Amino acid sequence: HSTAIFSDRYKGQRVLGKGSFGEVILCKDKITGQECAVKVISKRQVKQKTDKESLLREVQLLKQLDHPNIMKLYEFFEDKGYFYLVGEVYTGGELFDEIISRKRFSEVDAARIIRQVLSGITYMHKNKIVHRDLKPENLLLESKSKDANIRIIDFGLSTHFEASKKMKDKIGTAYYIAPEVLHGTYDEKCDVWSTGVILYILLSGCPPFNGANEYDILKKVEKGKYTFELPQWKKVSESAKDLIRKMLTYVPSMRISARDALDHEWIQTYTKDVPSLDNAILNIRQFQGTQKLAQAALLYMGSKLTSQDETKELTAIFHKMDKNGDGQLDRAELIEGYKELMRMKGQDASMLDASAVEHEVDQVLDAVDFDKNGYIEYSEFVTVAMDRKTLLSRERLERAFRMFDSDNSGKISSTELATIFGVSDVDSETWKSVLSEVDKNNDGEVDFDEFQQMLLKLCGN
Ligand SMILES: CC(C)(O)Cn1nc(-c2ccc3nc(OC4CC4)ccc3c2)c2c(N)ncnc21
Repeated sequence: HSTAIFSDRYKGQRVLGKGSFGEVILCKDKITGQECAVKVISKRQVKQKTDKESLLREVQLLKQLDHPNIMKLYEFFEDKGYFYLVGEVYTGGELFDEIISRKRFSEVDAARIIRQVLSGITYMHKNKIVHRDLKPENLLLESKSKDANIRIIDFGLSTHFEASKKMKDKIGTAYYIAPEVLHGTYDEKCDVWSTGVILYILLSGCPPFNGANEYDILKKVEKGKYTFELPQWKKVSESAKDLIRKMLTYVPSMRISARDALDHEWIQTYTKDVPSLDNAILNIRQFQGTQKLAQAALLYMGSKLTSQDETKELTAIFHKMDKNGDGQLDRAELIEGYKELMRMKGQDASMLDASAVEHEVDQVLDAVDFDKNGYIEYSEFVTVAMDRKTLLSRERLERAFRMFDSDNSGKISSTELATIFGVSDVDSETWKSVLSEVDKNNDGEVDFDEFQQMLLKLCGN
């Protein structure tokens, strides 16, 4: 029997997004039609921490585990360059994106969410699997239904793969990490700490450990001190504060277990009178919008650098291929050159096999406006393959800007820039410098186009 090839069984439909350790692609079984979400981990870009057999055994165990609040794993594939982890697709998106879209949110809603998280974590810990990187974006809703169950993603991965050091991969990690993880000695209790921070945020909309940039946040976490002095804590039950305290207990051996947290009075009472936590929802909407804009700004700048890189690479490849020196290539040649560009850049999970490349080239060749067959001008192909991506990138940045601009003022204040660039970990003096060069009127605010220009100048343009 043959070692099984991922693309012999699955075809890619669309990219779902970048997650921790790699892109996730919506795929479909070629025989049965079953849709699945495939996390593809690039061996070049993600180092392993364990030996192959340690990884294999963990995969085999994960395939046997089943819990309603844990992502289901079906299959695992490995080739020369990649690991392919095939799991169930969930369509309800990230929890915090659902929450900001409601008018009411109470401790009852929070308790129901936390109970699910604790139930998942408890099961995973019984089986000796630790998350380590638990955060709001690892909490997916199963479907778009109002009542939908939460599915936790990424259990087991941090044990086997090294985290990215790149800030586009790191936004938001610092708030949630347990202090003991920072110093190196940690166990499954780190996941209770993370859950405690999530709960604190659900009930007030502010992180318990906060600060102006990543390192400032880590400094607060490492000291471990936090308060309930914010006004919005006055609407909150004492039993919720007690559970939080126990979850954010500094010494792990004295911190409550996941299982014990399920039996806590707060969970028992509030999942079995209650105002809406309106101020919390407001603060969550603002926190989420700020996080998503910082992320969008990082992705935009990274996409601009990737485009400078790939544009020149792709031109050199076609120039080499163009044996007539006449600037003309056929479809097969554009395909082979676009393939060679993948034979190095292992960024594009969605170009999974030759068929997906064929399709993408054809979108551009269709897109070559009007079509002459045989003599494609490769310089114009490069422009449109890359302008497509550039246009897409600009539109994604803009969506995030608009969502952040909740008053529809059209502008972001310099106070708000400071918050965004802090979260993006862009140097204060450096963005102020680029703001001076763009804002020569001391308006102390920027419109979208001005913001986009600042980003271009912060990535060498
Ligand atoms: C935006 C996104 C990156 O969270 C997208 N995303 N990420 C995942 C996701 C997340 C993690 C996944 N982990 C897997 O295996 C690891 C061994 C456990 C396998 C598939 C995984 C998929 C996901 C999903 N399943 N359904 C829907 N959206 C999903």
